[PDB]
Amino acid sequence: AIIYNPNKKIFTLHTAHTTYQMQVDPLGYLLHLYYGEKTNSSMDYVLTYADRGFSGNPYAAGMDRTYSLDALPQEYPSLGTGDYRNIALNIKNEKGVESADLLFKSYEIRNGKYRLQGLPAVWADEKEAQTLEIVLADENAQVEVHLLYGVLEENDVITRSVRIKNTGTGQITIEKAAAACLDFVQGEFDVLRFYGKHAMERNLERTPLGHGTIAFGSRRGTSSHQYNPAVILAEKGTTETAGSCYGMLFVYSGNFSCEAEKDQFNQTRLLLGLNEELFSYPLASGETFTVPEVILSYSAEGLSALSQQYHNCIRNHVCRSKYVHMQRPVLINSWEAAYFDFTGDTIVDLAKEAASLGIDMVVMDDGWFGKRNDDNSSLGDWQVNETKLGGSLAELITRVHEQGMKFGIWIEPEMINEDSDLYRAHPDWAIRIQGKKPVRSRNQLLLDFSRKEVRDCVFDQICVVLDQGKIDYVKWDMNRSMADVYAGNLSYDYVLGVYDFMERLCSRYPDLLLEGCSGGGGRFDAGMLYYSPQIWCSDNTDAINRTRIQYGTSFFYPVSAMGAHVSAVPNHQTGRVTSFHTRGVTAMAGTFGYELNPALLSDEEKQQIREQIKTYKKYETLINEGTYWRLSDPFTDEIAAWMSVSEEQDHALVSVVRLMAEANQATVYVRLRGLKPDAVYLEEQSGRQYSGAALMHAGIPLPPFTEEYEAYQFAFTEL
Amino acid sequence: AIIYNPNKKIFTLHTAHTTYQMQVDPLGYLLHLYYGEKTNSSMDYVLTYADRGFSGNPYAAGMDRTYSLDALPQEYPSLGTGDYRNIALNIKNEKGVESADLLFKSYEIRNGKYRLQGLPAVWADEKEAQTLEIVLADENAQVEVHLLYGVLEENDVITRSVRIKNTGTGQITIEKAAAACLDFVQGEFDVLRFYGKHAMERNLERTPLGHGTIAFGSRRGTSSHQYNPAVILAEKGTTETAGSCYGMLFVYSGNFSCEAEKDQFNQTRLLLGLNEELFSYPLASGETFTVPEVILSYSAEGLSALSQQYHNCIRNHVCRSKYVHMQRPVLINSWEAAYFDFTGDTIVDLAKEAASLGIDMVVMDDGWFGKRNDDNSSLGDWQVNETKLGGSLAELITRVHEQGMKFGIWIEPEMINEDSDLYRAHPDWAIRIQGKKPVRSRNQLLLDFSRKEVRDCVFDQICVVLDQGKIDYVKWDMNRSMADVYAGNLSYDYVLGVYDFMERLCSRYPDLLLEGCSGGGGRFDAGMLYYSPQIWCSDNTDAINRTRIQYGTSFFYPVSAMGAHVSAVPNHQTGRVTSFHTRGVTAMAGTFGYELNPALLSDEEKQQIREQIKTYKKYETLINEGTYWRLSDPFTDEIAAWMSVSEEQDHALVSVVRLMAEANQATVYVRLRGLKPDAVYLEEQSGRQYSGAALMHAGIPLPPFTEEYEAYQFAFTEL
Ligand SMILES: OC[C@H]1O[C@H](O)[C@H](O)[C@@H](O)[C@H]1O
Ligand SMILES: OC[C@H]1O[C@H](O)[C@H](O)[C@@H](O)[C@H]1O
Ligand code: NA
Ligand code: NA
Ligand code: NA
Ligand code: NA
Ligand code: NA
Ligand code: NA
Ligand code: NA
Ligand code: NA
Ligand code: NA
Ligand code: NA
Ligand code: NA
Ligand code: NA
Ligand code: NA
Ligand code: NA
Ligand code: NA
Ligand code: NA
Ligand code: NA
Ligand code: NA
Ligand code: NA
Ligand code: NA
Ligand code: NA
Ligand code: NA
Ligand code: NA
Ligand code: NA
Ligand code: NA
Ligand code: NA
Ligand code: NA
Ligand code: NA
Ligand code: NA
Ligand code: NA
Ligand code: NA
Ligand code: NA
Ligand code: NA
Ligand code: NA
Ligand code: NA
Ligand code: NA
Ligand code: NA
Ligand code: NA
Ligand code: NA
Ligand code: NA
Ligand code: NA
Ligand code: NA
Ligand code: NA
Ligand code: NA
Ligand code: NA
Ligand code: NA
Ligand code: NA
Ligand code: NA
Ligand code: NA
Ligand code: NA
Ligand code: NA
Ligand code: NA
Ligand code: NA
Ligand code: NA
Repeated sequence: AIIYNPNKKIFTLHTAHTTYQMQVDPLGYLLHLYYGEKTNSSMDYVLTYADRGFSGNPYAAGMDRTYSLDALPQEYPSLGTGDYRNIALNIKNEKGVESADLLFKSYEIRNGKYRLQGLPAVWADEKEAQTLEIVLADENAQVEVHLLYGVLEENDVITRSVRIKNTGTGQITIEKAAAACLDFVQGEFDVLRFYGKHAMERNLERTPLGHGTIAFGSRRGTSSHQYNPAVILAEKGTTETAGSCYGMLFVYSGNFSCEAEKDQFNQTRLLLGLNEELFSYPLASGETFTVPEVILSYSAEGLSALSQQYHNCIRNHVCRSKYVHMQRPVLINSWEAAYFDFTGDTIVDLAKEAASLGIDMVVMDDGWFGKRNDDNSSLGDWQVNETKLGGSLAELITRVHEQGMKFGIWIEPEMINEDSDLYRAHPDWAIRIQGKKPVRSRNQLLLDFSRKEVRDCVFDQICVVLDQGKIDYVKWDMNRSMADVYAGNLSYDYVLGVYDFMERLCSRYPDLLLEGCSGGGGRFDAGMLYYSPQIWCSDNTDAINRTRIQYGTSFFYPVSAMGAHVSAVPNHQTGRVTSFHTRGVTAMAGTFGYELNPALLSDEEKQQIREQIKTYKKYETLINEGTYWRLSDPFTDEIAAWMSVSEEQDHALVSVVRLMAEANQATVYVRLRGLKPDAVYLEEQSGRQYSGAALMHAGIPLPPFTEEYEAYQFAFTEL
Repeated sequence: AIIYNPNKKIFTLHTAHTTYQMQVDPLGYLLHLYYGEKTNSSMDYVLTYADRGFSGNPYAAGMDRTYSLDALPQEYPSLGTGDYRNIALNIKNEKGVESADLLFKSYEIRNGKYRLQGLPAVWADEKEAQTLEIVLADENAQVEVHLLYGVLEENDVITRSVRIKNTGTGQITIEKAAAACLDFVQGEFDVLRFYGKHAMERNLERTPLGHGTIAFGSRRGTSSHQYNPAVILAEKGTTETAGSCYGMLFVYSGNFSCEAEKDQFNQTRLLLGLNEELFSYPLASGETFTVPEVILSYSAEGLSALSQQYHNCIRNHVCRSKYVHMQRPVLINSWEAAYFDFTGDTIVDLAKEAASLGIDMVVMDDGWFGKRNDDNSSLGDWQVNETKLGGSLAELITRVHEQGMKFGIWIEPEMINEDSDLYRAHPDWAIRIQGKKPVRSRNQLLLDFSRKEVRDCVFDQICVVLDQGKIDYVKWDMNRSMADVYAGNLSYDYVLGVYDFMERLCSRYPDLLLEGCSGGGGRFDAGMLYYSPQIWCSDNTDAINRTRIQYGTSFFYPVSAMGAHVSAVPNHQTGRVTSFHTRGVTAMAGTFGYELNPALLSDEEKQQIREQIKTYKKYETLINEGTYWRLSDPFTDEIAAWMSVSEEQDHALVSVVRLMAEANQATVYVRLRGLKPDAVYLEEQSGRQYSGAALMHAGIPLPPFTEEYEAYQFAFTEL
């Protein structure tokens, strides 16, 4: 629900269990009053006013020294109001002045959920959602700012976006534009962020917010491996199952900044949106710019509920693929199996092997195009290497279909190698600075996807390939960060180009299962999930490390989105050995699939594949649609444990991987969550029965281990 | 409810929201299965068995090395089973052997709540409570042990006691006897205990339980100022409003020991009961010994709920006084007002002063008897000093009644000074060791209250005094710890003597308001609360320190039990100055009352007394009967804040004392608890209205302070 009280100038947003409230003050500033547990109260009483030294006053406050935007909580604070905190908006006007001082002009409440020009965004119908659009303006900056709030009641989600219009005659530049700001007048908080590196993404870092700013971001042209565009502000003491916590998730696959600051008056400001760095976005007279969306949510009941709200929102209101609600073929991918050393016959052999085991699809990964026999050539030359494939792609696809298997293929359309026909013809299509030799990364360069002619060339090549036969699946990868950034519009316009190509591709090929990739999880974000219902979670396929990566990814993203494959050992990234069974349990917390040559496996491991596939298919709906619960913290605990529970709470699958081993082992219990306390549950394999209450308070004892890194799955059914 | 499953040999105790379960194993040992959230399951599945090095086996386990009482969880573990952990029971038999190895014999389930011979205990009716009595025995020790479990469903309380019988022909000695043991097979915990000193009792200490034991106790002959006989075992992460926590409270005013231990297998054992030190209790053939009671409770919802369960249990099932459910006269006490320097005329002047202000009662404190003109003589000489009083006690009482005032008096019956007629007549009545000069403390000695003839002498003297007139109130004090302990029965038998005298006194004078005292809160325990509905909480009457003492005392004990008086400044214990208003707010979190000479006060402060009394009387029922909530931690926070809420949640009184002051003050909010989220509440003085949800999530901003240590009261009424 969205309500306006014209007398108090208060806007109230209600979801099923939360309330967000704002107010236009007597000077026209849009103040933030409240976000938290549902309330019908007017929360304007929380605002207080004192003469605070060096916190100065709008001219319009006259002699009232107690009124300062350096103290007051705001929906969209800006540089140019006298506020000295981190701010959401900076405009440099047609005369060179960095100032924006925004006052209320108008509003509208609409049924349904706004969409964003050229960008992914949460979607819903007119019954499920309402939109509030508030217009603010600065007559001196000659800017008009449209704040968009989307309210999805059942999901306990509030979205925010911004449109900025130049209302003057001269060009302005947008120098900083956040999507969302939460201003807290009170509270002690921790900041949870998800950091990492290539092949080890999304480690949880949780620290108290001390005085000053905790900040993180990306200027890589991508959402990045290093810091995901996501933040949780947890009240001190909040756990998985209790206490207040607030999320912000950026629906965007490019650059971002997140800032959390505890100020001089013990107030907290949280910002998420575009990066200020390499962002100086020109806006001509009468033109509008759109800031990408942030999804906000609140839980009074701990982190697990917060995550569940995000999982539901992403599956049902971000991902557009039919595969959200359909079985997804179990695939085998050629990359760790063969790298570049394959032929068409190799690929068909992989199909034959995989068909005998119950695998549904073979994905031919990198190495099929140009003269791509290593990673030093041929990006941009999306012509099939028929010498290597021993014939045409059409014929290969048919040979694979004759084995009863679907076919998938890898592409990397944003990129170019110097050693390519495309680069010899069009070296100026690479992103570069004139006269400067560019950074190389994996011995490749980015194509300038801000340019239509560049995108069209590559799009046409990709269409020729995909039109050769029935291709069920595409893995779209992106293997380096952006450098040599030549202008202040490029980071943003590049990503608009990517999304345009991706929308064109999905529209032309609407039955395709698109898996996003960027050296693993380098663009693991809700912007990508709007197009691809799964993303390759990491190039690290070590089961033990995957427990941490998958744990971290689960704070915002649903299991169904996490690409996860059983790979060979010793693992190719870590050198560690794990049992086949543990690799299976871990990879079932995601898309499942295989990425190895099964011909090298023992008969016993081949039979394990058969049984794994039967297990995954049996529990696929539960894993993908069920309510997810983290049952341990793999950074600190003896085990990595998680579970999925059906909507009706009548079925659950519990997964456990042991992380530590010593002699004379203590008994380890796994405590379950999300069950009905008074219901009785049957554990399948053992045939023992337990109450929900028992399973949640005492849990179940794990069988004693006899080897390292053992794993378990337990299935419970309500009697 | 109490259930026995004869086939599984499981006993289940259910309260409204909790379940406690135990089992007799195939060897006859009484194992502890579970205590926590309510469940109908059989929790025997949590038991596990492994061959654990150096954890040995009952002979009766045969060749099964996996069965060890050094590992298994037990209701009442003992020295002599092969268990090497801290234990509950040690018996030294008629041959000198320290061993007890207890096996199940029989049980009974009875309606109602057991009572204890010569001791205070929780009481209830046959509809409110059930009792389980389990009999165990060791044929070699020739001991029979009766475990008593009391179940008070609505209160979520389980009580435990023990009776130990010598079934052999020779004398045995009881060397250790706990009342309660909780064995956890799993969990990470913190231990909360309440430590202090004279004039600064019951500071909260909360630490993680590391490997080894956290222990505390008293061998002072008293429950003590230094460590209260109370413990909370909180699961890691538990707060005031969420998470599992377990309490044990000893209903006993003598010596005790508490031990919490995390063992070699990461299990936790919690024990509470009698101290092993100075305890070697002889039991002749056929005789029975009774261990004092422990009150256990569990909360799944944090520490505040746990405390509320104790408050309810103590007010409605421990305190026997009519004054639990009646107005208690507002008193003025002569001690800080006059110390020993008073006459009968002084006392009447104090009555006249106090009557003009709305005070109901004058208490003549120490100094009225013998030649007690300082604290160096006359304990034991309970004859009225008619020279000092200018006439008889009867006449004084009448003169006070003529001023419209009730009369109270102080006694200290357990004690004797060398300079007394009693000591010159009966020096052997003091506790002492023959041939050894005794410890002196406040220049006095303890009387041997284990001896009937000693108790009878003093009891008769006290009766003569109390029979002189209408005495509405007695303060029974006790001003030193026990030393020179001459035998292993003395600590326990002394306390039996105290309780016998106290029961005799309360039975003879059933309309008396008895306030317990021991240099303040030196015996602030539920054993005393069975007799006295209030106890002088501390000799520290500094308002700021009282915020900490009262906070700590509230973890187990109700506000109504805490003696608290407005005293003069500079404070006599700390030298600190506080405003009269802050002293009033702080002292209203308890019995209220005054302890100063009002003749020295300004007219403005006298008017404050008038208004304070009106305020206290207006809110007396709410403060004494309402649900109590700690709203801050005075060890860490800016404020000491608390509130009381009516049963129907339609009325609340919120109290705040500021603890810290700086310039350019930040706005401090007090967040309320225990209200109905959707109800609308009117704040009285301001006339503003708020939802419960608003008051609990955002709270209310405190008015800015202009002086140090300011205090506030806010009253809320449901509209
Ligand atoms: O070069 C191919 C290789 O590229 C990236 O590393 C991907 O994340 C891998 O899965 C694989 O597709
Ligand atoms: O000597 C009298 C004195 O004794 C103890 O200190 C009490 O706690 C005081 O309140 C007072 O009664
Ligand atoms: Na302000
Ligand atoms: Na300013
Ligand atoms: Na200024
Ligand atoms: Na500030
Ligand atoms: Na603010
Ligand atoms: Na604003
Ligand atoms: Na601002
Ligand atoms: Na910028
Ligand atoms: Na805000
Ligand atoms: Na990776
Ligand atoms: Na990351
Ligand atoms: Na900081
Ligand atoms: Na960066
Ligand atoms: Na980054
Ligand atoms: Na990331
Ligand atoms: Na600061
Ligand atoms: Na804050
Ligand atoms: Na930001
Ligand atoms: Na990158
Ligand atoms: Na963009
Ligand atoms: Na991606
Ligand atoms: Na990615
Ligand atoms: Na990412
Ligand atoms: Na995202
Ligand atoms: Na699994
Ligand atoms: Na995996
Ligand atoms: Na987990
Ligand atoms: Na055991
Ligand atoms: Na043993
Ligand atoms: Na042994
Ligand atoms: Na042990
Ligand atoms: Na145990
Ligand atoms: Na036992
Ligand atoms: Na034992
Ligand atoms: Na002993
Ligand atoms: Na126990
Ligand atoms: Na004291
Ligand atoms: Na204490
Ligand atoms: Na310890
Ligand atoms: Na002691
Ligand atoms: Na002590
Ligand atoms: Na104490
Ligand atoms: Na240990
Ligand atoms: Na434990
Ligand atoms: Na003990
Ligand atoms: Na003592
Ligand atoms: Na006793
Ligand atoms: Na007492
Ligand atoms: Na006491
Ligand atoms: Na005590
Ligand atoms: Na007690
Ligand atoms: Na008060
Ligand atoms: Na007080
Ligand atoms: Na408090």
